[PDB]
Amino acid sequence: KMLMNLHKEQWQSGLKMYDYEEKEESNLAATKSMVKIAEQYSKRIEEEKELTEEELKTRYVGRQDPKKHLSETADETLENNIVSVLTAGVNSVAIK
Amino acid sequence: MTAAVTSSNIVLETHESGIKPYFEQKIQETELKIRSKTENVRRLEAQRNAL
Amino acid sequence: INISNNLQKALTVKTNDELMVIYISNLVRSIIAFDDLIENKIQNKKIQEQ
Amino acid sequence: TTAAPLLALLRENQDSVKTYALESINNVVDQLWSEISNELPDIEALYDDDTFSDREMAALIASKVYYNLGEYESAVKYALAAKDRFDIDEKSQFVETIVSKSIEMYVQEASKQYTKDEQFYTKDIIDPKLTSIFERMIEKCLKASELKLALGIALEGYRLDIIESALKSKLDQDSTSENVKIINYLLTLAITTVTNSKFRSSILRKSFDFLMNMPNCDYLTLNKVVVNLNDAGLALQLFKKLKEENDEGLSAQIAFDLVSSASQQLLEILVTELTAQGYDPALL
Amino acid sequence: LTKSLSIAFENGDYAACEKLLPPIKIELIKNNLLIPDLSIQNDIYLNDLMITKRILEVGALASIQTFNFDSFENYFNQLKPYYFSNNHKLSESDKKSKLISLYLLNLLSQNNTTKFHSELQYLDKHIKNLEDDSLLSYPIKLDRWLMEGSYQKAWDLLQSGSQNISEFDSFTDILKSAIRDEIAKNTELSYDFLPLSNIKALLFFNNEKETEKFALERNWPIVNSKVYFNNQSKEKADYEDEMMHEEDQKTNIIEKAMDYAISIEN
Amino acid sequence: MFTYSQETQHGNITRGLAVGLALINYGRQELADDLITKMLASDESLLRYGGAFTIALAYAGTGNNSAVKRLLHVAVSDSNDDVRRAAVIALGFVLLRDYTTVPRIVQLLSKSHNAHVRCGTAFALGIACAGKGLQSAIDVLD
Amino acid sequence: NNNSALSNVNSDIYFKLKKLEKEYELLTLQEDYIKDEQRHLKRELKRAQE
Amino acid sequence: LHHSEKKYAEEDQVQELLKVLNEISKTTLTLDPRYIWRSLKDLSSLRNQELLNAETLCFTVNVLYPDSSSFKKNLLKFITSNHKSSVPGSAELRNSYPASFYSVNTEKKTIEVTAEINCFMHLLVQLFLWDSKELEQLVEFNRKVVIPNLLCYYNLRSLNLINAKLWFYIYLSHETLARSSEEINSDNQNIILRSTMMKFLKIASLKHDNETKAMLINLILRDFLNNGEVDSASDFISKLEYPHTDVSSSLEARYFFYLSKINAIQLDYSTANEYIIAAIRKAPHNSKSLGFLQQSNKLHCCIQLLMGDIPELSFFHQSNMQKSLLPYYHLTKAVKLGDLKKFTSTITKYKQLLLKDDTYQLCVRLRSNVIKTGIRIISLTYKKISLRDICLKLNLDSEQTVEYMVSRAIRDGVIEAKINHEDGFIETTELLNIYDSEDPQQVFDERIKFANQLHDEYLVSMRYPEDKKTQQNEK
Repeated sequence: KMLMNLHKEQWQSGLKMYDYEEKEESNLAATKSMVKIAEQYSKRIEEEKELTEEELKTRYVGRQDPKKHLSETADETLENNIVSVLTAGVNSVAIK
Repeated sequence: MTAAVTSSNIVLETHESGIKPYFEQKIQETELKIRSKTENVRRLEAQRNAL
Repeated sequence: INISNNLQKALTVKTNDELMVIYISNLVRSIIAFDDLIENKIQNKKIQEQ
Repeated sequence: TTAAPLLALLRENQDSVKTYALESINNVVDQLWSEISNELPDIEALYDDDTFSDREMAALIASKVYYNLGEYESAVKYALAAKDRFDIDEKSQFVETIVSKSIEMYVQEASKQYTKDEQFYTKDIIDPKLTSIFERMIEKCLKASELKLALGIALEGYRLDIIESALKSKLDQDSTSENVKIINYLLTLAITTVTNSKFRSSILRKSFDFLMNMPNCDYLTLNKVVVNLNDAGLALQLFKKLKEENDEGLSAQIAFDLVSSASQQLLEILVTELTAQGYDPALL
Repeated sequence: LTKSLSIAFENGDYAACEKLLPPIKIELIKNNLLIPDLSIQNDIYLNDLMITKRILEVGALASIQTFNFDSFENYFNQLKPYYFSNNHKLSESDKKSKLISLYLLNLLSQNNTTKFHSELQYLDKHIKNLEDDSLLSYPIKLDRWLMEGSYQKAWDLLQSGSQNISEFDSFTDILKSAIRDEIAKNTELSYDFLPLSNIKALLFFNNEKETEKFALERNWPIVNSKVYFNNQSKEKADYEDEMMHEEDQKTNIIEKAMDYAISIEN
Repeated sequence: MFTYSQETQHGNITRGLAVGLALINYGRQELADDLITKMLASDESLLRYGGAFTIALAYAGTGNNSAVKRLLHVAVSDSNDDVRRAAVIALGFVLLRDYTTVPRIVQLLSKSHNAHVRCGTAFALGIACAGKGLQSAIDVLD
Repeated sequence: NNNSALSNVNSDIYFKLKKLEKEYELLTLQEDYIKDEQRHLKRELKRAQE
Repeated sequence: LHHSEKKYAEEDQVQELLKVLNEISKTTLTLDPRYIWRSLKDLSSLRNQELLNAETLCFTVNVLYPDSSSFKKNLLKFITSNHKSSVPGSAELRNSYPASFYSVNTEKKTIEVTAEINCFMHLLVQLFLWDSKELEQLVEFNRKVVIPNLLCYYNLRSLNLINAKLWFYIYLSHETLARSSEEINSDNQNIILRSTMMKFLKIASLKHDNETKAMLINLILRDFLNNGEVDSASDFISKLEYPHTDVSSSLEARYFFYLSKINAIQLDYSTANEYIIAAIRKAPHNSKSLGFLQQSNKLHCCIQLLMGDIPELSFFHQSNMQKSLLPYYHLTKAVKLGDLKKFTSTITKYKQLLLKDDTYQLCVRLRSNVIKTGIRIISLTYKKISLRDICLKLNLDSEQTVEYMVSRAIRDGVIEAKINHEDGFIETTELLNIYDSEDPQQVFDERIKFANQLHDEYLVSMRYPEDKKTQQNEK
């Protein structure tokens, strides 16, 4: 219990809101990123009608696979913003 | 064996048929439950093995 | 919540790619299965032949 | 074509009119069921009143329409309000719809009450009308001459009494082999299905008694009861039957299965006991 | 006898026919038994069709001409759906034209427009090229005007229907009250305040006593001869907030995010 | 024995009692529920080791859903190697008579990235299909 | 030809198949277990990357 | 002659018979056996017309008939009797079948396979009737035989699947006869037919077969609406018993079309429009779907016009179905331009057209919408406008007239205004500011919820072929 616990300033972090310049900035960055590697994704699923799994990964990519990289980033920012609205709506009702 | 041109066991099967649907009904509910349950069990296992 | 709405839809796209890749996979397993059933005849015939 | 003329009669007052109006609906109650579902509260009111000889009818219309809607739960109350005219359903593949749910309901309800108090068959906790509809399905299974059905349904709903009447009628030694086989099915069944401790116990001790009554039976099947419930008194009892035969080799065979199978602490009791009744030392 | 209801209409006291409706109903059961009630048909039951047809229709019009409430509403409710589907192939009557006319006016008096249009489609089949509109225009025009919002027109139309009076008057009263009520629902959202003089005109009152009473039932105060829609509109608004429906229906914002999270985790 | 397992400071002794307690509750079903609860709830790895086998012998040759779920739940949730291994071994005693379905249930734990868990997979299948055979297990065990 | 045996079915429902309906609840229990296992291995992914 | 065509045709029927036999004897996988049987029917209807028509009697004698040969001969006489090289000993064998076994097993007596021979016999019958276009006696004959037989079985799910497709045809011939000939007999047996369908539908609840339930629902909903009673149909659907397990592209498209037609005429056009959009959507787009699409379009325009919202000109223009949608195009233009007199002319000129298709009743309520649409344009174009100017624009008499019309129209909320008879002008109330309301969170929440619905629908669907496919043999 001694190691895991981080005082009464542990719960404190979980009701704090942040500058919205950095939040709006976080959103745009991720958004823009998924346009760019999603042109890579377009190339990939235009083709992929040809046999040999390894050959697909050299030619149209499958090493640092575009579908995979997009999906992780999309999920990450989606989870943040579910939090950002939850933590905000909590404070609005809770404190007032 | 059995026929309508021989013995049906002298129309026992008619009576039987009348008390058949309660017996069957619960097995048809269970049939539909198996089709779903199965699919979910292997769906999760694919997903489990991949992570 | 507009940014989230779009992000949830952008994952349906990822899923939709998978569905098609599995319905393609299933299609190949079908072809494989037929090819074996033909091939048992050829091996049955080879024993009578020789 | 439309049953709306017949609906019109329901809402109109005069008993002699209503008398006609229920009988009209009842002809086409099985055959029409979405032209008449709007006046179900008028109909329920007639059943609720007891100035009618037509209470039984009124409740029957209500039930037939309600299962078709999906409301098997509502329907069944009205079943046992009608109180007759389910004789047909039984002999009808076509409808046995209102029967299905009554039997189902009985199994859920009665299992709740067995734990509380074993008896509920002659007490008022389960109604006598709920009970009598259950026992009607037992009468149909013995008509159809398949006994594995009636032994199963009774075990579901936690009935000791049905088991006792069902096995008594099979017993007449019409075949020696078939009495026993029937008994072995109940045994396998009870082991697996029944998770209520008391009930599984009751039926297993009961099977030892039934098997033992016959003078020609396997004693290997009698031995299975012994080991499962694990009672020394049962084992004493079995060899006392073969004390009367005076057949040592018989006894020797039974013992070999039993000494292998049975718990050692149980068995230690058993010998001491058989020494006290006096016995031949070879069995011991 | 079964002739005694019929001869009651021809004495011109329809109150007497009404009083003979329970005592003959009991006898009419024997005659309803004769006829299969359009389950089967045969030429046997064509002869019985004439016996049933005449009894039902003379009591149907009778009920109406007796302007007491029970006599109008209940007994006609019974007789009405009966007669047009007792008769062969969905109705061949001599009075068929008049009775469908009454059918539709009665829907309107109960105040369900939903019921009118549902029926209109069922009638439509048996008038398609075979009656169309002859006297059966009257109720379709009344409904059309209330939908179009020509409440001026609807009023004149009910009134000129008593220039060919025979029991049109029993349907005219219910629908005069009805017309006033429909306007009161539209004119909530069309004014914040409007004068006494302007409302009077709208709801077709001839005198002050009629005007002020309808205003009070709707909780609209009259001050210096001005009637205020602000009182009902505010009043209704508070009674909605008082009631519980509105946490989930609106959806609480905190709860929205909880649903977002747990779909991904599932 | 239960108290003495807290008192001891030597883990062999703790293990020996915790196992020794399962053997007393041999076949005792839902009257051994009290012990299981107290035993898995205590913080020692040794108690959890043997309390898995308390489940296994209390509800042997009967497929109870409580017994089965609890053995599975601890195998995933309790990250230590003893506790992980024990609970997989313990399943085939419960489902001794339902030996056919076991290959499917520990199919997922055969494939596991945790070595310990796979060790226990292998014993459970041995015990389960020992006297009444079954092809599926022989294949899993290869 | 004609006819079959209607007692053959009625017998199997109470006997064998009742045991098997119960067996299908034990595979349903498996489903709940691997619902947590599948989430647990998502938590373990986080830890292997860190 | 005789021997030539019938023998040739028979070769295909034997091959067909086994396709049904092999799937059901090994127990169905539900959706997959079903589909095959549909492909099978495309072939059979062609073959029945071709190569005489006694190809079936020739067959009936070949297979074990219990009494099926009697009913066949009667069908045959009507289209000219043939019966040579369809007698025993020149068309009979009881060998070459595993469907009827060998002779020795028939003789000794064995289990029923005569059920599936019968169902399949009844297929050829239902087929025969449609292909020739036989009317009158044959409609009664076929129906009365077939249905008692389907209930002399043990109501098996294997046999329910196959015979469910027989119900469509039973229903087609009844309506055709009723439309051709106006007669008391046809009215009389329609009451028997509703009754029968409900009877089967109960049976198929018990036995839980989803196809038998989907087909029986659609036929009887169609029947109630043809005789025009709304109420029976509405009461039936709100018991919520439609299946979704075994259902098809056509089958679900059909349901929705019934749902449209009921809710529109019940004066709720939002709820009606929800269904019709779904109906076009499920359905394929072919020259064989032409009928279904054609009628869907006709209903769609009017449901939309009733709202007071207008369909676009490109709809009609780029239609290959545009010369039947020509009264409907004029409906669009007439409502929009608000002119009373164009409307009057349109539904009088095109009265036969509108009345044939049954859409004339919804065109009556579109009379109201002429005014309503014209007052709407005026609310958009002018914010403050005198009562007087409005009366000239739509050609109305009094100040009073416009004021009754407008108030009712904003009870519905179509126009979006408020009357000021304190100063004698109408004020438009649409003032937007909807991103400054609290409503937008709520608008996104429904979309998010639809995306979750596809996420579930993807995961559950994907694994369902895959269990079977990993079990399937492979090298």
